[PDB]
Order: sequence, then C-alpha cells, then structure tokens
Amino acid sequence: EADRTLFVGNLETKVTEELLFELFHQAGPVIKVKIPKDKDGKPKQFAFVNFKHEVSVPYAMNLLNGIKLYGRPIKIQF
Amino acid sequence: FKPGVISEELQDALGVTDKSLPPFIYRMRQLGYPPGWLK
Ligand SMILES: [Br-]
Repeated sequence: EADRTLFVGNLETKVTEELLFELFHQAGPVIKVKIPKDKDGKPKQFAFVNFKHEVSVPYAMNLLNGIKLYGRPIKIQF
Repeated sequence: FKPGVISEELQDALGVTDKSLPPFIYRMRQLGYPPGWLK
C-alpha cells in the first residue's frame, strides 16, 4: 500500500541503471533501478527508481531534481 | 552510507572537476539527514 517508486525522465542516452542506482543511493537505500525497453529493445529515455522506504521518495525529489547528468537535467515527475 | 562520496563514473556524469569537493552534502545539511537511511 506504500508507493516507493520514482519516475525520472529526460535521461541522457549514456545514463545507465547502475549510474542511477549510485546517484539515488545518496537520497536513500535503493532496491533497483529499471530502464524500460522499446519495441525494438531500445532503452527508453526514462527510468523507475524503487526505494526501500516510501520516505525516500519526497527527499530524493528535493535533493536530485534537475541535476544534470551528461549535460541533461533529470526531471523527477513522480 | 557515506554522503557525498561517489565513484569516478558518477563524477564524470555529474561533471565534477575536483574529487575532494563533496557533492550533495551542502544541501543535505539543509534538508536534514535522509530519512530513508535512518531506518
Ligand atoms: Br546538490
């Protein structure tokens, strides 16, 4: 009943799941980061960050929104 | 949990020139200790 998932968009193409893991690990313990695939297996330009605890979600919003990764500011809409 | 300690891959992604400058610690001091690390 607790939603511990963040949606993060506008990722630059070089951003990886391990990269986001380490980055959002600063805001709180991260369980997994998934970057979904396209119809041809292409990685999408957004990712799902799943935290261990719900409280990590609002904190990560303030700490990490707009941070530039490879010149592209991430957009945390969740 | 060591705040502002990051790998070289992340430093290049963040564009950090100087590795001794801790990133994210300045604002954590304002926001407070990340609640998800307390538990
Ligand atoms: Br910062």
